Amino acid sequence: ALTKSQTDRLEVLLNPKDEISLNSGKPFRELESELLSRRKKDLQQIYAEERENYLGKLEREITRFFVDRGFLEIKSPILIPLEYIERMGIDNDTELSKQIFRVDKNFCLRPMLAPNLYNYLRKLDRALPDPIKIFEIGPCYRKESDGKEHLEEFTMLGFQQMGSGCTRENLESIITDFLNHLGIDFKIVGGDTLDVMHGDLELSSAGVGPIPLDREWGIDKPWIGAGFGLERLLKVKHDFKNIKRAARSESYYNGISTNL
Amino acid sequence: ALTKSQTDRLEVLLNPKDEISLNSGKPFRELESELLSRRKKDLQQIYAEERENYLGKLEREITRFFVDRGFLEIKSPILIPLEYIERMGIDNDTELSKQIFRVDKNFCLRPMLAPNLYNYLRKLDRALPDPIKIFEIGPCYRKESDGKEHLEEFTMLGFQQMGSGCTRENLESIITDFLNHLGIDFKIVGGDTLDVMHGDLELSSAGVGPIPLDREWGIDKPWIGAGFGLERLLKVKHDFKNIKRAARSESYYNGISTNL
Ligand SMILES: Nc1ncnc2c1ncn2[C@@H]1O[C@H](COP(=O)(O)OP(=O)(O)NP(=O)(O)O)[C@@H](O)[C@H]1O
Ligand SMILES: Nc1ncnc2c1ncn2[C@@H]1O[C@H](COP(=O)(O)OP(=O)(O)NP(=O)(O)O)[C@@H](O)[C@H]1O
Ligand SMILES: N[C@H](Cc1csc2ccccc12)C(=O)O
Ligand SMILES: N[C@H](Cc1csc2ccccc12)C(=O)O
Ligand SMILES: [Mg+2]
Ligand SMILES: [Mg+2]
Ligand SMILES: [Mg+2]
Ligand SMILES: [Mg+2]
Repeated sequence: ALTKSQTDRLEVLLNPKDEISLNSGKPFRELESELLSRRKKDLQQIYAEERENYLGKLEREITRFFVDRGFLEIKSPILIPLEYIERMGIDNDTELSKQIFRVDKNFCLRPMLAPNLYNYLRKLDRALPDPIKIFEIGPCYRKESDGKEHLEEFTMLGFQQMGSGCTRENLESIITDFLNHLGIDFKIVGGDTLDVMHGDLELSSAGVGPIPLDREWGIDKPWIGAGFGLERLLKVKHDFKNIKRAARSESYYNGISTNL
Repeated sequence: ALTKSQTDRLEVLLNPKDEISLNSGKPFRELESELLSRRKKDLQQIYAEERENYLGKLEREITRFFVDRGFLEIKSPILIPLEYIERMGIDNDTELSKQIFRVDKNFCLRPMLAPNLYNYLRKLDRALPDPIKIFEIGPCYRKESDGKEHLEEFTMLGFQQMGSGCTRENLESIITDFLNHLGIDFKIVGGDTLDVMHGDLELSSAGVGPIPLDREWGIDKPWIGAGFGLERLLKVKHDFKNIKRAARSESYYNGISTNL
């Protein structure tokens, strides 16, 4: 009989592709030594042969996809004015107001990319030809209850197109090409809203404008856009049972435990 | 006579390669219209032809340099335990303690990469062959007085090697190959410390261990490493007069004003 604590320890060391039954007769000590050897070899193979981090590599692959498709790569501030949250319509009744990491008196860690993308669309509308296509990838922050699908520090991809061609059909085509390119199974389920699901897991929320909120941001053109969590994409792709395996972490490297 | 406010406005629109004398007889209104046209064309050319952000592209170029050189790419948390700052020896007498962005009661936005790199070196020492070579690129945060060389939100490259080959000569060779690869002029000036200078601007501080601090982090092997600011590298490379031109920003895109 393995104790529940010895099983938690072995499950840290287990990778989805492992073919080992934790319930078989071998003693903890031996099963731990086997898995430690495997995970050490896994890290050695990464270090010898490719050396790229899953989250960095995914960001670079997504970047090439969107640049190639005519979207401008944005890198905007992560620490943003608290006033942006209110101007997004996030009042006390909405659940997100309680999820904000505040910094100082007038700043917060951004929980979303939409504010900065709105500001860029408005400013670039002055210099760039129709349609304006932009995207950003980077850290976002939300206070969350413990969950196998939520991190407090995560990474989001946001893209938005404004002007002509901003139809639901074009939006679904971008999403569909994107996820088939990455090899991620999905279903699209549906101010017009749209969620991109993998089973019960939300990969993305997507939107079609105009919506009344646009006016506060100086936007008055149709638009389409979506936001995706990179760690959720990694979790699906690598079949991780807990999203912590995909996070920025000192505890996991490319889903391999670092506590060996 | 241009007013000092009209000159500030024109200097936002001026790019280093511009050949225009702000002091010549043409009226503000005309000089503004010329520069607006130029900056709009500049943005249009980026959008038509490459579409990559300076900071993202630099991060990807640095990543390839270090991966190719045998360094493992790390992506570790940006929001870190406040206890890491104290354990770095950052007490009240040191100036950095006053520079920390605190979050909640027990967390902060990291002002440096050294804590997470120490933790990774210690853990990986258990699985990887000697020498252990790692690097990370990502956001760091410090409270700063207004300066043409300091941002409160910046991006740092940190690399560290532990075990054999950890000589000052090897460290200077990495730095030298790196900056000659990027095309950035520098001088190295020098527990052994080393600063990499561009004129009066510090591009990097570098170090050779062991040092007594290592013991608190579970490290007991020689090491070499360095930290570089990406926005400072961009500032030098593109001859920006103020580092805000290179930052994560809503006010500049690849050093071009977005307020057109
Ligand atoms: N805490 C989180 N951890 C990881 N990914 C997240 C988190 N919050 C949001 N995301 C991702 O970001 C995308 C866009 O954000 P958003 O639509 O606001 O999320 P959401 O509606 O709060 N999803 P959920 O909390 O799972 O019901 C989501 O579809 C996820 O893929
Ligand atoms: N506020 C900042 N804005 C931009 N880059 C920075 C900032 N602080 C540090 N860096 C960069 O990060 C590198 C390593 O950090 P560190 O050696 O701690 O900086 P530092 O000693 O405080 N430099 P300085 O404040 O200019 O005297 C520096 O050499 C810079 O290239
Ligand atoms: N639910 C949204 C996801 C998103 C990011 S950019 C963007 C542009 C259009 C639609 C959605 C988004 C959010 O919370 O940001
Ligand atoms: N002054 C240092 C720069 C740095 C980052 S990683 C690293 C590893 C070795 C030496 C320096 C560094 C700091 O403040 O972090
Ligand atoms: Mg949520
Ligand atoms: Mg949603
Ligand atoms: Mg300083
Ligand atoms: Mg220094």
